[PDB]
Amino acid sequence: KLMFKTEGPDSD
Amino acid sequence: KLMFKTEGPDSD
Amino acid sequence: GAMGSMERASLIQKAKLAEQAERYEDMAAFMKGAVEKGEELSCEERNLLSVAYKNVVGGQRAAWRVLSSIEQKSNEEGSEEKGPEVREYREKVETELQGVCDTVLGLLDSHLIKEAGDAESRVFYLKMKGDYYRYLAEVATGDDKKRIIDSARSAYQEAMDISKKEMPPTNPIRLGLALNFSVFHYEIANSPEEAISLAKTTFDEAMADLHTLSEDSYKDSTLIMQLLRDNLTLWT
Amino acid sequence: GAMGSMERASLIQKAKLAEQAERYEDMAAFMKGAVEKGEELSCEERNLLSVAYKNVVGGQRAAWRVLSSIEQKSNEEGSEEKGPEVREYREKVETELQGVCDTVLGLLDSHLIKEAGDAESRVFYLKMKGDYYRYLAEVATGDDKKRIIDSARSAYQEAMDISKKEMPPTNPIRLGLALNFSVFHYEIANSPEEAISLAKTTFDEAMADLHTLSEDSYKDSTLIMQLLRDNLTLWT
Ligand SMILES: N=C(N)c1cc(-c2ccccc2)c(Nc2cccc(N)c2)s1
Ligand SMILES: N=C(N)c1cc(-c2ccccc2)c(Nc2cccc(N)c2)s1
Ligand SMILES: [Cl-]
Ligand SMILES: [Cl-]
Ligand SMILES: [Mg+2]
Ligand SMILES: [Mg+2]
Ligand SMILES: [Mg+2]
Ligand SMILES: [Mg+2]
Repeated sequence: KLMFKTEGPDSD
Repeated sequence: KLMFKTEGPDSD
Repeated sequence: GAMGSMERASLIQKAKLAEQAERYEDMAAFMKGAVEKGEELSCEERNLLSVAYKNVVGGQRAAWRVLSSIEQKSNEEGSEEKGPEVREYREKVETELQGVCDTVLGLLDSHLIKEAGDAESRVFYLKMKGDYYRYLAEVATGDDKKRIIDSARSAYQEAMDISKKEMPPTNPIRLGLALNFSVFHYEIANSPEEAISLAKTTFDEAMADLHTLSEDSYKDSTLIMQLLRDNLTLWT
Repeated sequence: GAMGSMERASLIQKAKLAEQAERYEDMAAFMKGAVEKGEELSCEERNLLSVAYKNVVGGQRAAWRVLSSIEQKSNEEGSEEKGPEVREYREKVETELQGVCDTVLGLLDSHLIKEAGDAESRVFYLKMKGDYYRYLAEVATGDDKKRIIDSARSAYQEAMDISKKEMPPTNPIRLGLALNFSVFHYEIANSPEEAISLAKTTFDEAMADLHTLSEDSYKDSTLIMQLLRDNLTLWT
């Protein structure tokens, strides 16, 4: 999946 | 610590 | 409470150690323990709570997506019947993810949100509430999907309302909330236009307030502004 | 056995899924379950077992070293007394690491090693036995440290003896064993000369056997040879 930017650790 | 090369996944 | 016998200050100290060791499950358990002491959290303590669970749920979300993708392929036309294992294991991971989300929502409801009166705490926790409902929504397929989505929206909206009244447009919490609510709109609520409008307006209003800030505050705000811009680039 | 009710084949399938999802703790638990079915493991199954636990123990080793380093700093001359937390938490992680090592040694002793008659299985398992004793040795400080070290050496030595009699010098298992035993010598046994001699001789004897191999076998052997070379570069 293209994941969009969300706040904080990009831990996924 | 300088870790030397050991077999398989360098998971540390 | 497995952490019931440890001092609050020791739990916080150990959460910080756990973070340095990249032991996020431990970090989350220590911060859960600290919350359950019943005192309000400081700014730093709120950030430790959020970072810990964000890292835990992040691993589970990434794993879920891998498994979901495999499962979907296994149900294509021409795929060989591999049996129930893919579904079973995606379900196992999904259930653990849902448990983590429920745990966090439980802390927010008992009793972090109701004791939070300052804008910076209350907005932080309501944003978290929206975020963990959003993570539930990502995996929801049942007759509760609509209510989960509406729970995310409701939490995000209350946070937005307070943030607009009580915080300047460059406030990093306010910016981070808008970022996340915009992603909610884009891919959970199937509202890409709303997503784009929110991200644009948020970016533009922060830009016009940057002149008021110190160098350090400027760095903090522009970091999140760049995330808004990154999404807008993908979306337009 | 939490995995006692699941089919062997399903455990193996789920181990493979867990690997794709980077869920190594799950991968290890599934392979533990497969081993406890009591049948011997195939080559692929042995590799899944090893990869899973290697990834689990790797996280714990990296965490232990972070915590150990902090603890050592806290005991320097001029460091402020932070209380027992650093030690307590390093102990917590250490104990979990030791549990994982004991779990693996338990599987090898009950009953993987005693049923392994072929060189490729028996050498694989004895190498693992040496490796997990080595991981115990890395954190050992008590009156058992010498016996742990001797247990690692003994397992490595039996593996080396079989590997030299039964496998060509380019065999990737043989090479990987020599690599690991050389590191054992260098930093567990405080025998850097032995480490260097073993790595050199192993490299040179593999080099002279490469002519016998297919392109694919050549790739497999030269990968591990490069690890020997990497260490020799650091050591000389
Ligand atoms: N990973 C961690 N331990 C933290 C991350 C952040 C952070 C900072 C800026 C923006 C987003 C997150 C913290 N914030 C922090 C620290 C001291 C005091 C105060 N008020 C806030 S702690
Ligand atoms: N991560 C994994 N699932 C595996 C890694 C390796 C591997 C291969 C070469 C060198 C070291 C490890 C496997 N080996 C494998 C596979 C099929 C058949 C046979 N015989 C052996 S499985
Ligand atoms: Cl499962
Ligand atoms: Cl602890
Ligand atoms: Mg489900
Ligand atoms: Mg339009
Ligand atoms: Mg100990
Ligand atoms: Mg010399």
